Amino acid sequence: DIQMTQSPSSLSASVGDRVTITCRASQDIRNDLGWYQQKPGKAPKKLIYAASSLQSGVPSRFSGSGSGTDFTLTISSLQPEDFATYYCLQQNSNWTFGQGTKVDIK
Amino acid sequence: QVQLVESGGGLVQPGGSLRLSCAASGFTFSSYAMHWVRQAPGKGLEWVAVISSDGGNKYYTDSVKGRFTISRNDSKNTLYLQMNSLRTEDTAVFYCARGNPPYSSGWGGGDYWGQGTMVTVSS
Repeated sequence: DIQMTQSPSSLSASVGDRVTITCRASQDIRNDLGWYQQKPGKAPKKLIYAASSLQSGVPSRFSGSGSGTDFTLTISSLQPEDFATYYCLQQNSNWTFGQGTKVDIK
Repeated sequence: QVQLVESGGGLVQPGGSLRLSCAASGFTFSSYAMHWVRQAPGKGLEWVAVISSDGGNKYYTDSVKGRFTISRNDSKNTLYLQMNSLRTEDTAVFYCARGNPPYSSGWGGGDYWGQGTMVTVSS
């Protein structure tokens, strides 16, 4: 039960922009972290796992980096379908999440 | 292909009991760990419970200890969640997610989820 703290909680952007969401842990969770995206009314979908590994079928514009207590989800060029809320998951011990980051239209 | 489906959610009165079901298919259910997660209206994701493959181990978050009981039937390929003493703070959509495969961190997985059922405890 680690305290996963995500920021920003929200941010406005437009197509093309390079967005950056970060998560920090209250203690070392190594590289056991995964990013998820959730569009309104559906279930979350894993984008990355093990901090940097891409999930099969996910565009390369999504990349993640970090280890220890500082992690980061990066998007190269924001696409019209990338608007949704993003969550980071701590998988080192008992599952814990981040508050969430919703990226919406400028 | 891997597919998970939840059912049994609905409208219940504060204090009643309700049982959730998660039907699995498309993989060797017997060799995976299974989880239950929920999401309150307008809030984020919260892990609730996990059961090991052989049903040998079970773990719950402080908030539901004594009230919820997780179980599975490796014959019908089904995962269950028995909820008792439902409080208004449990209103949420519940999801079942695939856990870890054999020979890997017991906290691994989280790659496949169901569509979810929503339990709304109100009168």
